[PDB]
Amino acid sequence: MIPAHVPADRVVDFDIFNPPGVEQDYFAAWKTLLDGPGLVWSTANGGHWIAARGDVVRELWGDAERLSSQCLAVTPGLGKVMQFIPLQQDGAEHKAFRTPVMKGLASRFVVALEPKVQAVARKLMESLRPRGSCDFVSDFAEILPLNIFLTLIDVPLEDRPRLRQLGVQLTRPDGSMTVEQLKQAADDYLWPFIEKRMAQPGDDLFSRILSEPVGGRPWTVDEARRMCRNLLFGGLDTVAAMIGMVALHLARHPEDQRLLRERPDLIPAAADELMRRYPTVAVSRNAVADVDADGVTIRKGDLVYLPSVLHNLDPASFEAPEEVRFDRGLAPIRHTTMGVGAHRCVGAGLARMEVIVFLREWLGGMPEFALAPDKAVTMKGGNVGACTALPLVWRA
Ligand code: HEM
Ligand SMILES: C[C@@H](O)CC[C@@H](C)O
Repeated sequence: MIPAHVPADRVVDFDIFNPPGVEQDYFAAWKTLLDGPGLVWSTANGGHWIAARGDVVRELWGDAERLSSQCLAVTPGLGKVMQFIPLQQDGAEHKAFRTPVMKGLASRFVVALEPKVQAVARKLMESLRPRGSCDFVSDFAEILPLNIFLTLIDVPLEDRPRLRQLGVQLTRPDGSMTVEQLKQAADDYLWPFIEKRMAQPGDDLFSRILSEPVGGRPWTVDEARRMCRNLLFGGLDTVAAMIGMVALHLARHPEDQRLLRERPDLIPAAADELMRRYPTVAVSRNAVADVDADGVTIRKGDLVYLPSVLHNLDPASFEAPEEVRFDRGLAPIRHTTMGVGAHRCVGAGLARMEVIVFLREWLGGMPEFALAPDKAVTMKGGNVGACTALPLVWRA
């Protein structure tokens, strides 16, 4: 049934977990909403708003005061279990915890990690090259972010195979494993690292965040658990999705493979343009004050779902948004791939470096590649949309 403050003409049944046609094209599936009202109420998933036009997505995402990050998701209970830091915090509390995390991920540290992260991408590329084909999502995209994670926290080289296998439960969620079991599995995986780095700080990512104060006092052990869980989960599916979309683009645009092999100096600019072009992250908020938007009122307690694709790819917000082009002069902060305002991805710098290093190694090390002739590209929806299969072929 429809709440009184929701006009009948704003009602849709859009399921954010499986948008119609999402398996063929995630972007086209979401863009169907640009043909309707800029703020719609879906009856699916318990009933919630969906921001459905660029200016609305952008405005509501940035309103951290009236639209709280506490809820995490439209699925009940998920946020209550995960308690991510800083992702789910508001206001002064959020600022106090974000501060040391952002310090940990600053550009100087990202730049210092570039050679190690490049070596990880190169090693993985070289393991696949002799085959002449791969299932890129399962053989590369879903493998790289966990390998990078182990590098970021500097695990001993000899523990990597064990730690890589332990990690597979978390990079590729299965079921029936409940949210509580997944939280517990993540914590148990992370605990030995945290214990070591809080006792004996090194110079890795965890050590550097955990040796900083929060609001002038030490991290508690539970806050460390919550923050570390956020760092692990925040960099896994998002990076896998983006790397897959970048590879899919190149496979479909042999002219861009040729361009970036001829002009490797265009890789950074191509990484920024591809990140703008293929956003797949959507977020939830819960209203803590009434919010007027697009001629309706989101009431306290209502949930709001915000798809970044409907800012970046809305022709009303950006000109010819589906063209990959180099004359936009657009700082990455001006689009919504990494979010907006107070909660904007702390890993934004690191993600850009990972995509650049991927392009350098894949293009530099691989011959010309293409989609397989008889297998399809499939995608999925949910909060982080992604390729589920990407079959590539090349002459080895
Ligand atoms: C392609 C890569 C990535 C994309 C597209 C992405 C996207 C996003 C977006 C949209 C947000 C804002 C969420 C919101 O407003 O509720 C965010 C926040 C965040 N991301 Fe990322 N991210 C990526 C990579 C990473 C990496 C590599 C890490 C860390 C290893 C990371 C960790 C975080 C954390 C901790 C937050 C919470 C920041 C806060 O609440 O203040 N992300 N990310
Ligand atoms: C929880 C989901 O909607 C967003 C998670 C990204 C921001 O890491």
